[PDB]
This record gives sequence, structure tokens and C-alpha cells, in this order.
Amino acid sequence: NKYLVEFRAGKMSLKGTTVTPDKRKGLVYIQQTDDSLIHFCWKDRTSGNVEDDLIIFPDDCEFKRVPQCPSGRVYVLKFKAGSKRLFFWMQEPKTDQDEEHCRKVNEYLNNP
Amino acid sequence: QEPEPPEPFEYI
Amino acid sequence: MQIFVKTLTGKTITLEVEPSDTIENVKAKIQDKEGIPPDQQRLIFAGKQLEDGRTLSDYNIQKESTLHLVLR
Repeated sequence: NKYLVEFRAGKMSLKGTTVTPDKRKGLVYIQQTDDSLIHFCWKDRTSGNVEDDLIIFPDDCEFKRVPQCPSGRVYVLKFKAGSKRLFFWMQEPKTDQDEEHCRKVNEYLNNP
Repeated sequence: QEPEPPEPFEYI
Repeated sequence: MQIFVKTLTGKTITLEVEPSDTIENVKAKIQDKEGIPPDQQRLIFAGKQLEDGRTLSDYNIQKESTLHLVLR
């Protein structure tokens, strides 16, 4: 099932006010299934297990850069339905495409 | 190669 | 409490429910309103598909929430 956008990222944890990261080589991507729904998933590049698979409709989410993280390229998939924040730190070698991937995420989530 | 994890940061 | 179910074609309906209610108890309410067999109903919220047997609290769905109703 072809992907629509993919890029190496890892995960992080939001304890209280404190976003803590995860060490695994993960990957973020967006996939369209045969019934057309748009999924936002994250899978373990190591084991290959897909730990996250969310069906996303226009206006569900924003995928944004996180300013409070200087030491990493932290992005947050955030929901208007509540306090579901989902944190990811870019694991790509070159930062050249961080911002294109951020745009294309938002684009496919909200313009499918 | 591949970046190092970020240091924990407060979320605001 | 008051919640809304919106379909893709745009048709909205308003339901009165409890957080204790099970997803199947919600698809029954939708059927009574629109006539759609629950077997044809998919309800998605915050990117999670709501499963039969779990409740609305399990997904911590609160008053004035909009559930996505996709048909199969």
C-alpha cells in the first residue's frame, strides 16, 4: 500500500508539562486505505511494527514545529478535540526537508 | 548517520 | 450529555448520551434517528475508531464532542 509522505522521526512523552523523548529509530508516514480514509501512522524502523495508526479527517489535527525544543527538531501532531498532543523529533540526517514534510503532513490530513 | 534524542523540555 | 455525529456528506445529528454508554449503544441511537444499520456504521474520534464493547469514557469523549460517522 503506497505511502503518501514518509520521514524518519522518533516519539516523545508528555509527562505533566514535560515532553520526554523515545530512543527508537521510527518513521512517520501517511497512507490512504482502500476505503479512502487517511491514516497518520508511526512504525518502528527497527522491528517494523506500526505502533500508531490514526484515521484523520480535515480539521482534526495540526502538525507543527515545537519551539521549546532547541536541541531537537520536535514536532507535535495536535488535536482540536482535546489535549491529545503527539510528539515526534525528526531523525532525518539533513534538516533540509523538515519544513516540507511538515507542510505535506498538514496538507494530506486536511486536503485529502 | 542519525541525530541524538532531544533533551527533555517543558511543554508550554 | 450532548454530543454530535457528523457524516462526510455533512449531515449532522444531535444525541443525548452518558459516558458509560457503549459504542453499540451509540450506533443504536444513530440507527433510531437515521435508519442506518450499526453494522454499516464506523465512528471515529481523535483518530481512534470506536470499538463495539468499549464505552465513550474509554476514549474520554466529553460533552459537545463531534464523532465522525463513516459508512462502510
